[PDB]
Amino acid sequence: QARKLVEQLKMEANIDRIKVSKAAADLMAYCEAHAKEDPLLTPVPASENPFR
Amino acid sequence: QLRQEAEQLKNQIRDARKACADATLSQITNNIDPVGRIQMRTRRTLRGHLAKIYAMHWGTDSRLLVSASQDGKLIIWDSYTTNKVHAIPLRSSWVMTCAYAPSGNYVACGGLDNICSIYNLKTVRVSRELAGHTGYLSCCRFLDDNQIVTSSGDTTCALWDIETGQQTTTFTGHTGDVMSLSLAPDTRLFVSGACDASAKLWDVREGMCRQTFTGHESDINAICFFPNGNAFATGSDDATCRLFDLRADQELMTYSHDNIICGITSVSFSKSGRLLLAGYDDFNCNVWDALKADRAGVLAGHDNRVSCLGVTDDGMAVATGSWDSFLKIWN
Amino acid sequence: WVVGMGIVMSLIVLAIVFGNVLVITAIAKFERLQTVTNYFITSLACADLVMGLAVVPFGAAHILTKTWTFGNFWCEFWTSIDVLCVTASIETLCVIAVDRYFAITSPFKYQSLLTKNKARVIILMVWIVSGLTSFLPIQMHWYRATHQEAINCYAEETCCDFFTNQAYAIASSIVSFYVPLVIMVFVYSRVFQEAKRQLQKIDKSEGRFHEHKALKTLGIIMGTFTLCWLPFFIVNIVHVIQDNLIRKEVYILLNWIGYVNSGFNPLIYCRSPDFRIAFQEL
Amino acid sequence: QRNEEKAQREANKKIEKQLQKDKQVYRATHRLLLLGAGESGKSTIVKQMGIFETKFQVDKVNFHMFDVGGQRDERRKWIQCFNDVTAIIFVVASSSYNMVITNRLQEALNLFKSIWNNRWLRTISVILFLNKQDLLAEKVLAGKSKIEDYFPEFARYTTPEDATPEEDPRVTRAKYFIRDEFLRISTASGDGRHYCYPHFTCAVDTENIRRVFNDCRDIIQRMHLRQYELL
Ligand SMILES: Nc1nc2c(ncn2[C@@H]2O[C@H](COP(=O)(O)OP(=O)(O)OP(=O)(O)O)[C@@H](O)[C@H]2O)c(=O)[nH]1
Ligand SMILES: CN[C@@H]1CCc2c(ccc(O)c2O)[C@H]1O
Repeated sequence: QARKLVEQLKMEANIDRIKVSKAAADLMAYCEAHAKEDPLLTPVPASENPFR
Repeated sequence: QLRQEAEQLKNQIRDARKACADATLSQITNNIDPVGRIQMRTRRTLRGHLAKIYAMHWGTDSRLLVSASQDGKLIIWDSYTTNKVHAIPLRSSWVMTCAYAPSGNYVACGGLDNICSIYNLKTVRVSRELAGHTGYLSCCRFLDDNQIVTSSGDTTCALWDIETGQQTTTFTGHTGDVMSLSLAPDTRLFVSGACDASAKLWDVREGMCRQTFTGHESDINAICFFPNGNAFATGSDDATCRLFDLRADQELMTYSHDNIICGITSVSFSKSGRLLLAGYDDFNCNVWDALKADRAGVLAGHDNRVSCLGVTDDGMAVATGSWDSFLKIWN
Repeated sequence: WVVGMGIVMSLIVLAIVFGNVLVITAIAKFERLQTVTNYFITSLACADLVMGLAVVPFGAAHILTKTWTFGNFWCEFWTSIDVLCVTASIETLCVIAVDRYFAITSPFKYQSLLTKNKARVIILMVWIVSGLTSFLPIQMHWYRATHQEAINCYAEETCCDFFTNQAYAIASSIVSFYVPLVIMVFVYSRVFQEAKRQLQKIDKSEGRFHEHKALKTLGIIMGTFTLCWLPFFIVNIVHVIQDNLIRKEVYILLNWIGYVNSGFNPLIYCRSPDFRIAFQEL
Repeated sequence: QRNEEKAQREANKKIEKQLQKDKQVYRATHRLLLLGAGESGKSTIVKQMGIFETKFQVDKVNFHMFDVGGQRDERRKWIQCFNDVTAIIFVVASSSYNMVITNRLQEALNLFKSIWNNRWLRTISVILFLNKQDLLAEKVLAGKSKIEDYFPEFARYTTPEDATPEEDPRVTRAKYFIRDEFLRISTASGDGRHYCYPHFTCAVDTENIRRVFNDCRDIIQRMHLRQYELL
């Protein structure tokens, strides 16, 4: 139990971490690129709305 | 000796995360325009359940869905024309989860009997029963037509083989009840939120834990992947939601308000990932902004606690269920 | 004093048509208030609304102007509507009392005893029996009196008064008032007995560590209805048994005091957290 | 097109007709939840009269009881599902004041306090069975073990005047002290929305089903009386 827990923390410690300014920028870029096909943001006309 | 080494390593992990925080997500997205105001109205209301509802899953075709209720029924609906298609009675009246196959051929179920049952829609009779868990089932998701991942109250998750009914692999490491899980878009990794206020990222092929996130303070109730696949969100019963990044291995933003003190039962994202929809214990649902952490809408058409919430694959409608035995479609 | 009298009679019309519409809209708009018990309340509210819309204004105008101008046919139609609305409102209170009696005395079989179809059938039956008592005998001139003053009253077109024979007065009074009174008295006696028995049971087990409400509620429910409707239905028999004892002004005053009861039902049968929340939301 | 539209509406009617028959059975049955302190002898009570379910009918009334044995933990996350039951049945071994297993009665009292003070179980009554009475009587008349050693409040306690013993005063005093230890917690927290019904139970009693029936009848009657503002 104790030996297994020690190995797990060592395994998780040796990974590559990138800075937050890259992850936030990537999230913002994805949202800006795919905001066009978001029917919940921009309402669709009633002609093309199957529920109304 | 061994205990000292574990404490020393926990400091090394924390120290590395501090060096990667150039800035916060809030600072970068200050110049982006606000989403504004969002108003939604109920389009359909589904009736027929005799008791309070626990689970709900949309279909891949974005037209059919399934729901489970405490009275012992598993009704498949038609969201467009509001017509019941199937009604499967259950052996056990205590059901806590349900799922719908990607191909639409099967439906899964489970609950307090520690068993997962698979039904054959296009044949409706019981096709398979999976046993081996020592606690109540909490969630289940379909990898494909012949695989399924389940989480239970014995602090373990498993990957099953429906053809032979055997656990291909088992995932261990949590110290509390596992409450929810969610699959990656490519179906190669998944995350689980447990009762020890921690979330873990697993590997289906290898069967090992890779990263652990411990930002919350109480029981974690819901979890959901960002559409990109490089982030996820969680919801606990301390009235807070948090956004975690896999490549940075740390929390990015928190969504909380001073007038909310009730717990959170379910979370979900939008088609583009800009909006975050979360259900609460105060009988209504709130809509957040993922990049700015501010409220944008309220869905307050239910009379009892909201227990489930889902968004279609094409992102046209949002379905919610509650304890008053009614489903509603919001568009 | 005609100006002052019209002001008061205008306030009675508004009070009846405001609370009763509020009850109907609140039940219809929402979905948590649609139970078996509320159908009887809806029927009672509809009867009270019809009364307050089609009885009080015409009677007030007839009293103030001292002359009926709408002709004989509308006089008789107004009398028929008046009798129908009075009869169909008192009989719903008996239904509510019996519903509570069955709910409390026999709790295991209450769900099987009362259903939506049975409630609808009961309401339709009550309204049919109310209609048979009012329109059928009046419109066929079976209620008419035989003395000379009655003949002159029915002959004149400007005059619209109430004259009736002994048999019709006795039968209508009995059907409209006397059976529901004794039924409700018996029902509420049993309910009070059950309530005090449960109160005694609770005290014995938990007396060391620890009937005003029931008495007050039953007193309100019985007293309002009795004080509103008893003197009129007494003088209804009295004035026909003895011709010269009762005048007409007292008759009208007691009938109007009875009419006033229609404005109190929302204040009695609609005092619950759910109804108050619904009222606040609107 | 038009042909498929009628086909869907035909299958809906068949389903909606079946749900009407099922609603009659659902509303005419009563659900009970059975708990235990760990060694309270609750299985003996059930047998004599994942999840285990039993069905029985008394006086043409249908009852259906649930027993949970597949889950054993100090945290009960699943307890929130049973917020629509008629009553909860709590079984405790009253003859275990000297069993350290810290003793068992203290753990049972803590479990009762936790169950009573719950966010979801705020309108549910409890039928309490104080099991193993003969063992308690024997261990009291033995005189080797004293309750005041483990419960010092027993030093200053007297049998209530409104008591109905059948016997030797010591067992009556012990029984009433033990039941008051539960009645105190029951009365302190409650606000009149739910009560507790304590009973003394042994291994030879055959009248437990009658007690459950009468307690459920009282529960429903009190519910209706409180709803109609008559109590
Ligand atoms: N004298 C007496 N003995 C009892 C009583 N109830 C149980 N026992 C003893 O309990 C023994 C059997 O254990 P059970 O009663 O089945 O205990 P259990 O069912 O495992 O109880 P739980 O683990 O809490 O579910 C019997 O041999 C009895 O001696 C009782 O009411 N009186
Ligand atoms: C003109 N007013 C009428 C006269 C007689 C009468 C009324 C109500 C119910 C009855 O059963 C009656 O017989 C009164 O409303």
